[PDB]
Amino acid sequence: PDSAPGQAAVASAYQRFEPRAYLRNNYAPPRGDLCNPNGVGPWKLRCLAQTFATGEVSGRTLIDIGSGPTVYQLLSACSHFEDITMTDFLEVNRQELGRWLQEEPGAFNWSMYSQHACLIEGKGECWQDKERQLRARVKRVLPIDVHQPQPLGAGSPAPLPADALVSAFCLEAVSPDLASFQRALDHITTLLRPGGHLLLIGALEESWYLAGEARLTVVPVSEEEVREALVRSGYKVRDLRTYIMPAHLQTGVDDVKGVFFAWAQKVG
Amino acid sequence: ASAYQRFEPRAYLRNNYAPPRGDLCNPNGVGPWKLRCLAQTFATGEVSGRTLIDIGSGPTVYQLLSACSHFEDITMTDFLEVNRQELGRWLQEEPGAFNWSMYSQHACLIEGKGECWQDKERQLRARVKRVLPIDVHQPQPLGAGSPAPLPADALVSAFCLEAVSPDLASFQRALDHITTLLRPGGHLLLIGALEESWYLAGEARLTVVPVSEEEVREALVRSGYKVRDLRTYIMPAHLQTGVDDVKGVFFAWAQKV
Ligand SMILES: Nc1ncnc2c1ncn2[C@@H]1O[C@H](CSCC[C@H](N)C(=O)O)[C@@H](O)[C@H]1O
Ligand SMILES: Nc1ncnc2c1ncn2[C@@H]1O[C@H](CSCC[C@H](N)C(=O)O)[C@@H](O)[C@H]1O
Ligand SMILES: Clc1ccc2[nH]cnc2c1
Ligand SMILES: Clc1ccc2[nH]cnc2c1
Repeated sequence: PDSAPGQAAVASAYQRFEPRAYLRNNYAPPRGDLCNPNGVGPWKLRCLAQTFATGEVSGRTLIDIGSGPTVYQLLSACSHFEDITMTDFLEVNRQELGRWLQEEPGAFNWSMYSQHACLIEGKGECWQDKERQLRARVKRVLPIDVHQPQPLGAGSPAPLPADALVSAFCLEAVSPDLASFQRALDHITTLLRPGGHLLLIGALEESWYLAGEARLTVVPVSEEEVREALVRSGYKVRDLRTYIMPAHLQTGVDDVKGVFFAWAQKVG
Repeated sequence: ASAYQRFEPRAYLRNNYAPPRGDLCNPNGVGPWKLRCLAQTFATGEVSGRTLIDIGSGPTVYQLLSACSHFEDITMTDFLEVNRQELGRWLQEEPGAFNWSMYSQHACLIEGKGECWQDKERQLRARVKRVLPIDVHQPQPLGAGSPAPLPADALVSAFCLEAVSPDLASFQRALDHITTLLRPGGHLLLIGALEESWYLAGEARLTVVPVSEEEVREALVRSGYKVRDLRTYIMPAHLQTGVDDVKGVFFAWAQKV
């Protein structure tokens, strides 16, 4: 009935979130081994690329929701949108992205990811061009709280409404339970134009994951629960696919059983 | 021969395989053209077999990137000790090895089989069995009883012959010599400079025989080849860099009759 406590537990916990430990855990090998095609890294990139390759998802503006310190989620996207907004709750994540944007050395190195995207998009693009294009198309990096009814604040910088939304491993990772999840989904939906698209990626049946000192709580959701929430928010589900986590990628960083990918189109 | 004694491998790599000639991002550059020729040729599935030899490899490996998934036993060669050492460093992942990874990535891009560049390099490294001395001026260019499995099912050679040959006839004999290493029905992929006469490798100033496409064709024919394919890349102004006077590059696919 009342959300404050749960939300406050969530904000408290993320106060200990360590971005480098998160990157190492989920984006360095073995999870970051893009050489095995049966691995989660290549499956993620594939979903994005295949989705954008339909040409059916385009426009001027895009908002990435809960970017964290990662950019892979925008590699295939950046060729289809002039204007990209990145976002995160945590300043320390916003700074991490700042470092990649300034092309500093001390930044996380996404080049294997960039190269792989270029590889599977099959336009023969070099990875440096791809990266240079993402850095150009990222127009701002903003604070976000998906629990607020206006997740970006009032009269925010972001072009509203966006033609498309991307969100990866955010909603379920910051929502104490399924009702919270649903509301978060409902809040971000106010940012998308009617007829626009949402690409949603996340963890299935996950209850915790590590990010350094911080052990964080996740609402474990199923595919059927994700579909239902999407429908319940005013979306037509165009695609919902599931990746089952192989034992060898279950590393003790979380209890994730699998990953879901959703392409949904806002009805209107 | 004495001219090749002053030959600095890093200065050659830097002059030809680093920017601008080594920027693989523009598809109109000489780098991408070369890899495209190699890749396209192997993708035909007609250049196949068990053993292959690369003639005058110098300190470079790119010429085998697409090849290496078609031949389980690979032999690399060069006249100079220093080049053989520079190859060693990259094969053995040693310190101060040249970084070929942009080229690996591009072969993977071009071949379009969704391969990661690390697997490509791994396979190449595994399939190169030996790096041997060679002198194409010799009738048996490899010497008497070489470690190399002869005759080979195929041959590669890039920028070697025209660059070790004073004139057309010295060039034609060199071709005749290496052609003896190639099993009849075998395949030659030959790449070289068009109408070039000199190029620099650090302190070394090397002499080259200026050859034309028609000259290259006639030579392969006279050596006993059926020219399956012969293409030319004209050298753009922006890639004419003071390190030589190459006018174009040629790629030849030939098959010993
Ligand atoms: N109340 C809130 N509203 C929106 N984002 C939040 C939030 N609380 C935490 N986050 C962000 O949720 C992210 C989960 S990590 C996901 C990182 C990136 N999307 C990738 O795909 O891996 C963290 O960056 C965290 O800071
Ligand atoms: N008499 C000879 N017989 C065989 N190779 C020779 C030779 N004299 C010089 N070479 C080698 O010919 C090479 C020319 S340059 C290296 C070409 C390399 N394959 C690439 O594609 O760039 C040098 O490595 C040089 O040392
Ligand atoms: Cl397997 C996997 C991949 C990425 C993730 N981000 C958060 N949890 C994850 C789990
Ligand atoms: Cl443009 C170019 C590329 C490779 C070469 N090797 C010898 N001369 C060259 C010239």
